[PDB]
Amino acid sequence: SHLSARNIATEALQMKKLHQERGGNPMLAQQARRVLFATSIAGQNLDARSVALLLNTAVYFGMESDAKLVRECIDYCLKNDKLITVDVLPIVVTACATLKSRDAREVIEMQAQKAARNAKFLDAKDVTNIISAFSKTGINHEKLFAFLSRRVQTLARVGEFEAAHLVILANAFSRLRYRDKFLFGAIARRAMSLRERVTVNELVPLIVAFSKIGLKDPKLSKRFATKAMEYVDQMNAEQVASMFMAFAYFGIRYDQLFGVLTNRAVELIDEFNAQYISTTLNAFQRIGINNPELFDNLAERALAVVQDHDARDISKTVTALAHFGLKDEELFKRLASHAASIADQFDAMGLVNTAHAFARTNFLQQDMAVALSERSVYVCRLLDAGETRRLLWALAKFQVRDPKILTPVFNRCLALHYDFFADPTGSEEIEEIFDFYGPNFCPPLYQLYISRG
Amino acid sequence: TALDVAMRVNKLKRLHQTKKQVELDAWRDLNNLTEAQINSAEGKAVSLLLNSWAYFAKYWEKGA
Amino acid sequence: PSALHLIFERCKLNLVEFTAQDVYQICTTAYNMDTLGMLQDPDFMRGLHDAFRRSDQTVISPFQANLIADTFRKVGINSMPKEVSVPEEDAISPESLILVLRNMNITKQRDERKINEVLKLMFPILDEFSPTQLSLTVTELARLKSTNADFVGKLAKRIMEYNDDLSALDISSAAVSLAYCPGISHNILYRMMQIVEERMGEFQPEDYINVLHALNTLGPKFVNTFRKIVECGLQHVENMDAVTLTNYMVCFSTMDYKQREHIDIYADALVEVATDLSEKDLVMAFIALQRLRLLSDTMFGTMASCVIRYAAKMDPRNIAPIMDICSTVPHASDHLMKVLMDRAVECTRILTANQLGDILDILGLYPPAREHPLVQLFGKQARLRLDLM
Amino acid sequence: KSYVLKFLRGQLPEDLKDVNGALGCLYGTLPDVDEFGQFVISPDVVNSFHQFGYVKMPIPVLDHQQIDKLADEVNELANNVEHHPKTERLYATSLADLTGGPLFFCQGQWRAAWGMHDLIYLPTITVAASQILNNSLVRLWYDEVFMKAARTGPCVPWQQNYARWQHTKPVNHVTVMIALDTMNKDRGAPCLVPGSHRWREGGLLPPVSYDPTKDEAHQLNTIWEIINEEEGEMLMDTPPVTVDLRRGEALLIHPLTLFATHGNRSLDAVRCCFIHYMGEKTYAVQNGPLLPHTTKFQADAMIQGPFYPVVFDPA
Amino acid sequence: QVSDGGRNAMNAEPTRQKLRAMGEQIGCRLDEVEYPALPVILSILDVVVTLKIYVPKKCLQVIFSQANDMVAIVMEQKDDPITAEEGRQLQALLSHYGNDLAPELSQRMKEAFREGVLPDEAS
Amino acid sequence: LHAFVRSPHYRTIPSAGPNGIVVNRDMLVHQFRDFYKTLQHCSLVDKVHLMSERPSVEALRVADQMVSIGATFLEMPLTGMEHRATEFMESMRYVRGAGGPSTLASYLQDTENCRCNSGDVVCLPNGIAVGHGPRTNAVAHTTLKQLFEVKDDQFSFDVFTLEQEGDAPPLGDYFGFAGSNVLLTWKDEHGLLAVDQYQQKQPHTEMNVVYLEPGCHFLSFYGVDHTIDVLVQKGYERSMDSIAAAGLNPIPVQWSEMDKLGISMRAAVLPLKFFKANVGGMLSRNKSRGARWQTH
RNA sequence: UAUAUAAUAGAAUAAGAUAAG
RNA sequence: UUUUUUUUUUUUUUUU
Repeated sequence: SHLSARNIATEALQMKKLHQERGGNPMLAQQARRVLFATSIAGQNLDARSVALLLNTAVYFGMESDAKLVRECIDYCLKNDKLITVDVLPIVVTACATLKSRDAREVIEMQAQKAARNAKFLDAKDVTNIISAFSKTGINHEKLFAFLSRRVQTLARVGEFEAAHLVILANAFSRLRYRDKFLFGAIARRAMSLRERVTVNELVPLIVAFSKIGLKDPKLSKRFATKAMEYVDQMNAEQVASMFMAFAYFGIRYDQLFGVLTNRAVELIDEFNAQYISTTLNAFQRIGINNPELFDNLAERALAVVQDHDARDISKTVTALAHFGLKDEELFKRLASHAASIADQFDAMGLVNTAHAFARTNFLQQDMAVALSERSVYVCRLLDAGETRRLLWALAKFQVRDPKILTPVFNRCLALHYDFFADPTGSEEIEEIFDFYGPNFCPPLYQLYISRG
Repeated sequence: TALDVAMRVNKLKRLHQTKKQVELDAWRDLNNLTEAQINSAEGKAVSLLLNSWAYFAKYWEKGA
Repeated sequence: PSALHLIFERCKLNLVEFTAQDVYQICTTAYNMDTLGMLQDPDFMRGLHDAFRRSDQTVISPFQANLIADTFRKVGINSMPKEVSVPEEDAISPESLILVLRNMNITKQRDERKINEVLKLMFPILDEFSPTQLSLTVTELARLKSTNADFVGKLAKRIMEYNDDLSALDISSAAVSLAYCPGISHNILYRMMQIVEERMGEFQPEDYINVLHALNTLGPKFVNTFRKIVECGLQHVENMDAVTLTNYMVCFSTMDYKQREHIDIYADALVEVATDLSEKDLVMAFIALQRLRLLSDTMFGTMASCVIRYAAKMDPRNIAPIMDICSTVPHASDHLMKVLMDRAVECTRILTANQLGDILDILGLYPPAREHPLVQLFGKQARLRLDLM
Repeated sequence: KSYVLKFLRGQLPEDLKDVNGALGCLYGTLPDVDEFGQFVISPDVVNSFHQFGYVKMPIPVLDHQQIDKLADEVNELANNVEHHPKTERLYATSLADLTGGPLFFCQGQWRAAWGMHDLIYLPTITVAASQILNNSLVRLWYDEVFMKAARTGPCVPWQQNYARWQHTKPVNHVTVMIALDTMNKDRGAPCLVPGSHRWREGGLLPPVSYDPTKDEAHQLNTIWEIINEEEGEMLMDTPPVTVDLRRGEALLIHPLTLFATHGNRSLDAVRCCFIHYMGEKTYAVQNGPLLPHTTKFQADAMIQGPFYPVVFDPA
Repeated sequence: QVSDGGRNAMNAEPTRQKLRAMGEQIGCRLDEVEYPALPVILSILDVVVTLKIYVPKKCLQVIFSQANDMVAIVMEQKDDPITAEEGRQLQALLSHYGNDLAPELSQRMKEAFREGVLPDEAS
Repeated sequence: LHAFVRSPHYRTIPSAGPNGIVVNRDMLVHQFRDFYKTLQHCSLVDKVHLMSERPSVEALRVADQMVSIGATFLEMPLTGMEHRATEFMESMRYVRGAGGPSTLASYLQDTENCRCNSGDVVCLPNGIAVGHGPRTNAVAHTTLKQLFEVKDDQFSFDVFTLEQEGDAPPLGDYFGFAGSNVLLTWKDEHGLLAVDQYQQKQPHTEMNVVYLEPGCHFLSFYGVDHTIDVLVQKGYERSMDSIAAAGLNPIPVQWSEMDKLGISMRAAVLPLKFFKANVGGMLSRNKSRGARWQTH
């Protein structure tokens, strides 16, 4: 299909929308990738809108910073800085979020300065899009965030935002770790002033964001709990697990809401997937509520479906089961045998959590232990002293005694010896570690350990 | 020494701008080019030779 | 062709030292004569492009580099001429920064940092500019869509100072370029329009076109100059080009000219020769005639007949205006309307959200569109496009 | 599975090996399982390969635009001012010391680049490679790219491919060379012995000592030093042959054929790609991984996994 | 930071007075300083006027003399960034305080605005 | 058509009005919210721009900065508003950000002793009317006559001087135009005097005149674009019936707290017309007006 | 008596969960 | 539902 570059960017944006919020059809992604592979804007002149759309659609579909189209778009964004108005700013920022080159950093910083300068002349759409775009880049421009929060408060004092805008705003301001109680109070007031215009689908994400941001005020949680209790009947498994997680994050011991939520969850036990079960178990671990019938139902369902268990799901499930105490025999075997197959997907801390959960329950399988131990050499660099201690104790309980695996863990322990030997807890854990490995395996850590510091 | 023959054929093209020993000429001249002369030609000689070849093939009967 | 084959082989293997001028000559003879299979052979063109990319393009004009890039792009090789740097301290001359701007404009690759740098090296040496150099740099800055209005205002003041040393074309180009600048002051614009109307008896049709564009951009705040040019051009109305008559119509619509006596003369002159208009000019004439309330029984028929020969291959952005004009007017336009609906049915794939919405809106109350097959196709396309609306 | 954020639902995995098949880039997509019959090589080509140990395919395997894309990707791989993303995804690169040199070599590129990933699954070369290995399964082992300097590109000395592939048990391999540029004796065309693939009944000549501080003459003349008298008698009748390759030309090479690459004395860089295909029933020799940071095999375990994907399966 | 309808709205008026007194403490010592750029002068004068702080005529004379000497660079040298709006604000301040303070400055600003030396904020 | 309004600073709202009438801050912000909603719902303003709060109560009077005469955005002199210079610059920044004019015409800031006040300028068919009085001396009138008065045929733009007493509000408060040839005034001495004066100035044109309750602030978006809505204060219901009988659409608006603070509905908004700068002799897209396919 | 020139523009449009200090 | 915003800041004493 031969088309102009603008006529290609339009269909590219449409394809991105259809693949994003209308089911992830692989054929659409493949067609878009093939179309964008041969697309170039070297000669033709385009608006900033078309170039921004092309860059965003290319970056969304997996194109890294080494491609020709991405390089041309970034060059255009670097040269013609004054043509990237507020309308086409969030698109460029969102596109550059994933890219971590030098040009991407420069473009992001320039757009941040532009947004912080013009933060008082925007509208609801522009402010919402700008804050949502700057949420994804991980930038830490606190002055810009303060300016945008002030503009949000002034613009919402006159009832401008609505349900979708409030959800996006809360998610963006919670992901950036901006604990402004006044801003979230204004967002909550605008939500409650939207009577019956905040549906369940627009109510659950708001509660999740308000839980994640970590607000000190406990009076706000009560209204969310009551409104959720009113809306329980109209929910699938996704939102049930979502509010389990959210009200675990709040940390307030509610009774009627938890009972009705458990009733609805056991009602929909035939629709739960691996991620929902893991989220529910993790939420119950965080809140401390012990519900053994629900745990039995979730364990049975997790036994029913095991292929869907991702590394995060496996880690959360085993950690919750080990902490609670309840544990199955064949479910653990299936989970360990599956994690052996996908041991190359565990993260820096998920691997430690899974290994320590399996070690703490006295469940040792050779295949899983070998896979996790061999994998525990590309992740020792990204480990805190507590996580390193947990992984070392798991290895000691696993009886690995392999220098190629042990020496990076001991290098990490030595490089973090102060936070390793001064942990308020874990003294008995380190004692057992050193009892297993003996004094001659690693001299310097022994010398430090017989000095208590 | 491809530049000398290139300039000679350029002069022949100039004369033809305003057929025996005209189109027949610059055909032996261009085929005169040996392997060494072609392999020791700068950019200017190559460009002039290509221009002359294009014009001659335009006004030659069947070949190029 | 043993010698020709050897030359082609040596060019393909990148064993020939090519200068920029030699590559330019080869490109010219390949694009003009093409008796040999130069453009058809991919390997030879790839080798020539590799030689041109690594060459020194400072020894060729921006037009020559643009032609080389165009020739390379005509075959598939994505080529782009090099960006020239700002001249060093010794080479800072009024004739070199203008060259930088000209190359930036011609090659269609503009850097705003370079524009700022050459605008900050021009102020101290701004006293060394020739009268024509100011009129050149004003248009060069205008064509780059620069937002610096103070520099253009200073340039315009200097251009006013050297009034007697400039031709009519330079004055008209300076006026239109000044009008295109958004942030320029209004006193300067008034002075420039006074200057234009004082030297207005020497204008060629190109200068008329430039002045009309400047007036249309400026708006109804400059009615007196438009009145003067309307009164002057009344002699030339019969012997006048069609494009400038269309521009007269556009200016008449913009200024809300209440003197409806000359409007009839100009509109009749336009409708006499409306057969010699392209897509955009014909569409603009239609819009201007509608907004002036001039669509009569007969001139509408002639303009519709002129549109018929263009309606088959109209751009998707030129379908809604004609539909709106037909909708507002109470005359007979069934044939043109059907042709436009067929063209829209053809173009439904590439129509954007706004154009599709406008096309659907104009045909909302049209009776013949009820049974036309565009309804289902447009409904499905609108459902697909609903994310972008 | 887990929950993927909305703006990350189209991203490709970090390791491109995680993609089960081939992306839509370059050629459209792999044909149907019963539509692979149009890429069969002629029996005369098979006989020529079995007699000489090498053969060039009758037609170029890639159109010109695909060649430009591949050359651009090779250029971006060798970037120095801004290092390529997914650089740590390669087995080895010439820029590990961040300096570089006249010759740039990159291994394991297929895990860190589009297009190059699709080049592995090309039916035109995979079907021919399968036909070479007695019409059996083919598994990609690894690929590399060489890019020579503008005017001082060095010449690779005489070499046998299997001299380094000692971890694979049987002699079941094939090499495909794709020329992204036009090559010549002065620009980097490969020069190889017409019959060295059947010397010593399949044995390997000892490693050749070369001085990296001198010209090409001794580099190309070490072959006499490394051979014996009888091999010299065989070589005298049939001298080594340099094959000139154009854009997209593919060259099938036996793992035991002695081949070298001339240096670059042209006015710009030259790029070439090597892809090494095994066959089925190819086994390991020793414990541990064959390539850096790969799956650890047993003593005689058959070679398989995600690092060595199956690219063509008859029946 | 004082509210006219807050907890101590009745006590808000004295507080302002107190602040005003402190403002006058800086107001009388406004001749010793050396202004580097016009925006500093504009900010100080705007703060004084908005809060209705009392400033002696001598301090105003010194301030406007320094402002005149500062603006006696941008227009006659013309080699080198005072925007037009800043000049308008300065003219308004001078008119509010009286043109007898700096008779030169009023005519200089008027001729500058007629000439158009001061650029716009958009530029 | 873009309307610019400024959000009221909650903390600095005065406890009592200028005369001594107490006000409610919460009711004030509630009425401002309702006013913003009913201004968005006007169906004629393309976009409503909200300005950030400023630590002053008189900064709510955003209409004391500019008058739109014909096609010019004239700037009022800075004579008694020396504390509002920065406010005016910020408002101009807001206007620039919305695609409006780069700057304003300074035809009045340079004229000597030209003391003028907005609201005294009221639009009318092909002209304006200015109110001679305490806040607008004769020099402003003669400058306006010089700049805008035209007495030519088919191009006449005539400006009328309407003398008013020394205890009258701005002419725009109690005198205005609406709909197709509709006039609105208060039923007091000022309204009758202004109506009679304009009748004398334009005798051959017959106009519909509507009388309203005194002290009833209204707002009609009169201009080239035909409109029917007329915002009117909620408390008075006789004026609503009078407006409805004339054939116009009245919209009640709660405006008690501003009345206690002395700010009118006319002085709280700044209507402006922005036209796209067409380049290359092109015409932009207008709004859908009229009924399509009258004859099918 | 010389080997060579290259400039016309149009579109207003919002997706939404990272095991934190 | 009533808490907050508007500088050219440049003065940290290590041998890393």
